[PDB]
Amino acid sequence: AKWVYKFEEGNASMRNLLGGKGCNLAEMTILGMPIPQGFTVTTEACTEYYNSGKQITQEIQDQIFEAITWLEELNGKKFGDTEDPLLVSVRSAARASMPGMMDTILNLGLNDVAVEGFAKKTGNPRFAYDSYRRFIQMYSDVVMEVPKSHFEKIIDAMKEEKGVHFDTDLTADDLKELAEKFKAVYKEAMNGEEFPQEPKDQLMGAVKAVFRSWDNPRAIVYRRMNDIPGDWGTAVNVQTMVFGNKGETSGTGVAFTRNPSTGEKGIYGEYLINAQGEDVVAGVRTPQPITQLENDMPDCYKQFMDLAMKLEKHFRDMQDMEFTIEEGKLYFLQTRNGKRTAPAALQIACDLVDEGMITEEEAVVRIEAKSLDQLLHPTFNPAALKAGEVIGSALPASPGAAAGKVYFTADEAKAAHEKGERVILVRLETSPEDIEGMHAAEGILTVRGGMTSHAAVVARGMGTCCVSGCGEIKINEEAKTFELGGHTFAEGDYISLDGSTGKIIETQEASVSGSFERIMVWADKFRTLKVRTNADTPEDTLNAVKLGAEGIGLCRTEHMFFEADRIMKIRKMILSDSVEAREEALNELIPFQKGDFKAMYKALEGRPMTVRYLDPPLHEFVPHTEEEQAELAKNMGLTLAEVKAKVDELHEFNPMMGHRGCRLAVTYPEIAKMQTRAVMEAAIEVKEETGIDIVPEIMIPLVGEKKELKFVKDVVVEVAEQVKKEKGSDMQYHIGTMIEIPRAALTADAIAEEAEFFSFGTNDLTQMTFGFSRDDAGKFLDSYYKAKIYESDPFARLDQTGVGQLVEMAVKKGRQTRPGLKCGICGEHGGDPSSVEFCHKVGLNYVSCSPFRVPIARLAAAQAALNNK
Amino acid sequence: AKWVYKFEEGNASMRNLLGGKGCNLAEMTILGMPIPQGFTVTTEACTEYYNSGKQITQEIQDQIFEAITWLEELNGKKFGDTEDPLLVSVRSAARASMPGMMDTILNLGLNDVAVEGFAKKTGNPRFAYDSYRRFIQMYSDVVMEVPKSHFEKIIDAMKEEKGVHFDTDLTADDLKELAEKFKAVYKEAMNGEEFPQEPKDQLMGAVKAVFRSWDNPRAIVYRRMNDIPGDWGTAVNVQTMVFGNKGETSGTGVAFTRNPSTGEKGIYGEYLINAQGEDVVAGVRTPQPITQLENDMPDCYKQFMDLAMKLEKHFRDMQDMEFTIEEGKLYFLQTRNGKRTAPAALQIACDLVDEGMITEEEAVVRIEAKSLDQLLHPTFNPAALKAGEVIGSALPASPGAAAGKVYFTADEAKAAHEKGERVILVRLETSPEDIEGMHAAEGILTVRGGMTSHAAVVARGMGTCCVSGCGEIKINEEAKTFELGGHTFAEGDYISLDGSTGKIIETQEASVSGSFERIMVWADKFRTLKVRTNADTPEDTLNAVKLGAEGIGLCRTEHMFFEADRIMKIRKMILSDSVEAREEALNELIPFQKGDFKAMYKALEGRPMTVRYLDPPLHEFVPHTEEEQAELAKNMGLTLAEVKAKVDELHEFNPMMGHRGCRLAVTYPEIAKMQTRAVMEAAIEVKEETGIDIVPEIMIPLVGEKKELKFVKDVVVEVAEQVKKEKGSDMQYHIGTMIEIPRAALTADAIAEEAEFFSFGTNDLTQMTFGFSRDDAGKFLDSYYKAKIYESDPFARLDQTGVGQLVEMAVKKGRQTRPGLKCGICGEHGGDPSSVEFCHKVGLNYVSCSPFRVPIARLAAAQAALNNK
Repeated sequence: AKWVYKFEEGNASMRNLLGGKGCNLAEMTILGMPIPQGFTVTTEACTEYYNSGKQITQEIQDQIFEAITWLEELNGKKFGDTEDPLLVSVRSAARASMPGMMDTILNLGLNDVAVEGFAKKTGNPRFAYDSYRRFIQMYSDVVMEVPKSHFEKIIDAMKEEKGVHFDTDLTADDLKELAEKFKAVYKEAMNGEEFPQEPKDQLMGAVKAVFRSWDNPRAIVYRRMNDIPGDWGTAVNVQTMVFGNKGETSGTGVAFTRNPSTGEKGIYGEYLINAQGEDVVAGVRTPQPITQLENDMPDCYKQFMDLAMKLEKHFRDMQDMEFTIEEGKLYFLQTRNGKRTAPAALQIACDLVDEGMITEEEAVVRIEAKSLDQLLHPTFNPAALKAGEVIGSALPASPGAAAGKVYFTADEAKAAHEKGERVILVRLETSPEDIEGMHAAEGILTVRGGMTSHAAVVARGMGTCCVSGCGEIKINEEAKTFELGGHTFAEGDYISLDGSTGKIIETQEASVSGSFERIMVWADKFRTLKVRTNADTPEDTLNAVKLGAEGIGLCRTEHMFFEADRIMKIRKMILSDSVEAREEALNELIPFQKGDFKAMYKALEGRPMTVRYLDPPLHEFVPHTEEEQAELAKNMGLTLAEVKAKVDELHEFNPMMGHRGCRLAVTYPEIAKMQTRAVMEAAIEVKEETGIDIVPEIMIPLVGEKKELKFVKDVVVEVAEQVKKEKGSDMQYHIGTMIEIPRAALTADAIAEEAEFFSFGTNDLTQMTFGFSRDDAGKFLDSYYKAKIYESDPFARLDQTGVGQLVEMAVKKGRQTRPGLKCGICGEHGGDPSSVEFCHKVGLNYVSCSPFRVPIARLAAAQAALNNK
Repeated sequence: AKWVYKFEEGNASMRNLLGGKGCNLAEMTILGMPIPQGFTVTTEACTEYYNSGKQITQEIQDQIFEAITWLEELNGKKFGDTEDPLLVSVRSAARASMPGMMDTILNLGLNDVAVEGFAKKTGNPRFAYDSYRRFIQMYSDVVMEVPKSHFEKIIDAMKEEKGVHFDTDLTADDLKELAEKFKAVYKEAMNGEEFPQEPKDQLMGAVKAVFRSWDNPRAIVYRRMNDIPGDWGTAVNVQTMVFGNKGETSGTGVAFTRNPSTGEKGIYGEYLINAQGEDVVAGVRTPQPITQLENDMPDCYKQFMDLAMKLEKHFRDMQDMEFTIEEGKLYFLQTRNGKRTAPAALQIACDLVDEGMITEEEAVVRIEAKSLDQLLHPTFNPAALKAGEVIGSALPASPGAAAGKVYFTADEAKAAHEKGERVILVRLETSPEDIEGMHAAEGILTVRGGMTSHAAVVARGMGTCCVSGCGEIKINEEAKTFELGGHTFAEGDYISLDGSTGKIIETQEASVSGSFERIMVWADKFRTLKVRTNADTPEDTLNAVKLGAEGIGLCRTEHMFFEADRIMKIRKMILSDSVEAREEALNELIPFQKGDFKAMYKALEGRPMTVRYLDPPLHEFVPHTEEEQAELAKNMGLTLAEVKAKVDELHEFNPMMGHRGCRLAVTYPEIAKMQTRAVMEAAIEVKEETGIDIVPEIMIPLVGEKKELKFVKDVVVEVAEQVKKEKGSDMQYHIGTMIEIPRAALTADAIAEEAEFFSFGTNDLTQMTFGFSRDDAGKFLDSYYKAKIYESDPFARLDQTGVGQLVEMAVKKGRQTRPGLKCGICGEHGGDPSSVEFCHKVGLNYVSCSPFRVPIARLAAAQAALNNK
């Protein structure tokens, strides 16, 4: 019961019932605003359609049709009536806003008969017929009987045979003929299924199509790419239709109370006169700045602005709105907090704080932290930009300096590799089916839409760069080439940006606004977790500290053994057969390594750094090419055979679970003795030459048993205690462990007896909990997402149900034995907002990620506290 | 406080304080028997010596010396007194009996001076001096200043220069000279440390040496090999010395109330007249059957038998005793429940039941279940034995038909591989330092001791075959050859058995006594767990059912794809690029595989069989030799290149965690469809042709997520439902999963939504919990045991603290969602007594192991219930 809600029968609170769009339509209805009345079929009904075999049940059909009767009775027309039909728009609404992804069908309820009854009742044949040519196209697209390709090929050639330039110029005749051509395209590109004439079948098929669409491969990739769970489901709103294609005094448009690209306060957006928004603003026929609407219809612009201001004040955030002007009567068909660009979100957050609309708290909890990745994206080198060959210019849809090769299909944009082969997507317009290539491209180059176009919208959503509405790009896919200015490209290199310019460019790195600093500042005042970085280089350390890192949660020591001028010593060691000989090979590294640590301790200035002992199996240091092995044998007095056999003997079946990490230090404690010396000697020295105290954090990797840790710990403590011969050295130091093995977590109360701190290496922990190597997992992981087996990538987003439990039991149990035990997470999960909230809630002390994710973790840790207190 | 207990101040109950030997000496003291009074230094004091830096503390020293004063005062002599010294025997006692491993020093408290005071007080110079030559040797051995090699080279050449054949023939002079030679060997094979003259230093050094010995590499390997934990510690008993080397009316010996080789009721054992047991019965000078003692000293044999009978009746189990006759006065210096051979343990268990001494329950809980492995050991082929070239004969120390190559060092016996390269250890006598080679050998061939010898004793302990006391084996290690009859062997092949005969032999398999059946019968009446086997072959099934298997807990389906006449279809499939093409390759296997299942269902006759879906990565089916790959390409129309590249593309870094198990069925559900058909069609048919009902158990391997299982389950159910077209088939079937991934266990309440049964694959579960591949782990695992990091092999013995928790949470959580969920363990752990008790206690329903471990699991499941109710 209650599968359907009238707008007035709702509120903004029931967003999961009514979806984003739904509770907003409801809210506004409540606000007493000019919105066409209507009803929402709940997200519940989506779950019902699905978890019930995929059939709109009796109670749903009836509950829908019921509301239809309400509407008729309401606005005195009969649903799909012959003389005066009641037309509706059907548009899907997820609990979460998904701009550029949802479905909208307008003018629903028109048949071969009602289009004439509507024409006579209205007295405007071109109108009724345009609204029919439009409804046939949308239903065939959204309910998916056939694609826009077919449809526009017809509306287009007609314009080009009939000497007409704008479909706005076709006549009541052309349009009605065209309806026939389109209804041909339908039946003729299918079974021979007559285009639903029955308004009621049209409605139900719309409803089904919308529920069905929720499991479309594209919805799934977007949902994963946006952390949206498929437990949600889409609501479907049905509203009484309002028309902007009624004539010269009608129109429609998309407006945003603040620039969604920049954050600049003031109306931003576009419109088209005598057009339906839901398809002709979001595309062709160059739309006009919503500011020009003051010129055309000052009566409406004034009523619109005030209503837009009232919506912003009401939802206390920038509103992305869709309105329609029905012959000088303005209607709002939709609001939603605009989806912004990161610089935008920051800018809007500061302004509302200064403007007194929102508090710092709301400002923090409001930025999608994951989007901060944009702010640290390479900008263009200005001098490379000065000498830049500007082949063109267009609309600055979403900010960014993007440069890369050009490809004409999302598929080939994606197959040239994601955001790694600098791919540039050159399209006319993008569509939901392009979601992956767009998202893989560095920037999008479109040939037609504007700021509210699909490409503008989606790109800004993903922080990708986009120049929309570049009318002069003559594209040829069969040849896969394009014309711009005095040039023709063929999947070659291109460059472009938000300064609108497009050129035939060295990118660098960029400034961080004061809204970034102001936000990060507020972040810091609310977050309780500390944010450390994962940096094994001082350049990275400074970069990380600059962005807010409070220390190093992981300095890997492998580079100190791999580096050319050092690898030979560990190779010497590996092929040595005598502890005294390995010790010797090892000792030679002390000066190199101690050297690396001082430079790190100097970069750090007092900030703690968690140093990690040798992690990888020895095999990684041995050469595996016989050229290189023949070089080594020579610099050792060995025969290629004995080196080749030494290497072979180190080889393992499962390198992720072999002789490595602490295991090597148990068989070769000399590695650990040598590392503790390099570390301890380094620290004491920088402590000497600077007076700044250092409390080294030594982390033994891959521990599964308390006795296994204690063993290596002993060797660490003894050497550390011995090194304190630069004075019996007052220096404190903490010996901790990487919990990256389930046993470590299971027996964390025993491991804590010997470990002063726990650093969760969730990447590897995930790998053992799940049973798969990140490396080999890609060969089946896509199928898993495709099958909805996994909604999130376990390697990017912490699996809280499984791996999350091990982390949470390690903390609780470790703290039974060591109440004051520090715990920090390490890895990709450290820079993931949801992994960070879990960690905040589970009690970790700090988080640690790459230097570029520190701002994300800083923001996420503040949202975690604010969301949790 | 209370680091020392008098014998009377103890009881059999405080066995962990007083050790096996201690509480037994106490018990007997209590029984009012003829044992030299004395005191025990607790196992606690061992823990104290250790966990306190390895120093016998003040409170220990004093508590010991105190009891020494007690003894003096007690048996009116003064400890290490000059004229009448008080001599003591120092012998270590673990909580657990470890025959052949502990330390004993006799005649302790004699110095260069007291040996004469003892000689005058005693009036027997040869006695005092023999007891000194003996004390110098034992202290140097046990307290380890130098080895028996040195010592006997002296006592021996003396006998062979002085025309004396038995050291029993040396005189008061020879012996005293010899003491000098030995005390030379000491100081002269060390620093120049004078042999402790101070009785009190002798005692303390004995005590320390015994505590210290507890961590000796050999104690550790034996402790692991016998599941003894190093948390235990050894107690050290100090008793007033009684002498069997006093003369012609004195002697000593080791007797067992029942044959420990066979179980036959009646005294078994040996003695030597005018000798100290603690070193001259357990070795050279051919000892006499303890039955001949009726001839020599009928007065003593009669008192001895009655006392032996009373000890057996008292401890209600066969007693292994050491007694000494001090000039016609008999003393008991020790009892302990004899360690028996498996056939023995069985035989003694039945007899005590029939004899009315013990109940069935006690009989079951008494057999060391792990020892049942002996009963199913290949016996000799009798006809190969008839035509056997008997190069010799000796004592049937422990039963068995052993055959193998001969090696003269434990090290080389072990390096020729354990019980896998049929190694035969040919020694004069074995020693604690030979523990690993003995244990690796198929049988032991000794040149001197008897039934109570080290080799006899240790071997029977481990169920290894042993022929002791083969006086004619002339051994030459420098040449590594040996003479027997008319032959000389050089690490060649040899064969031997408990029929005593030794020959220059095809072994087969053997009968199982009725005491085995009677025990197994009692087992069944008490055990609640069911015992299934792991068999993928019907030969194995029959063998397993024969031994008591109640079904199959794991039928692996890999052989059905590997077998020559079938591998090409899966290879075809693997190199096919089309679901329809793989399906085809797959379908060809249906007749072969369905064929394998019927034969299994027919062997099983109604017993359930858990069938496991394809487990290994596809790479295992592709050939990796280019000869074989060139063969395949040819039988496919492929170029070696395309096959070679297809194989390369399947290759993984970590094969244990790649694309395998359920993962393959998610990308290739056709594998699972084809397997369900082969299985379901097989079952229905045998159900047809037999009328015996079958309820297939389908097990999906490697599950980590409930949706992942459900996915594959769906495909399984649909095909199973479709196959029921041999009639809509009434056939029931259970879809379950192998919990072998931590996530599976962590999320077991969700996995149970779709799984009807959980089969724990603890081998792989251990591998993921611990972080190591069983394969690559051997390169560091020994070091771990050597370092006491791990006391047990995690792969043979279930780690209850870590892996055990995951099993136990999977059961508790699985049963929250599926109260009636069946749970069984699978693997090596299924046939491990301690893994089986845990499983009984954790609530598993059945256990499953190799067909040869079924009797062990049957017995272990009964001991688990009996130990648990």
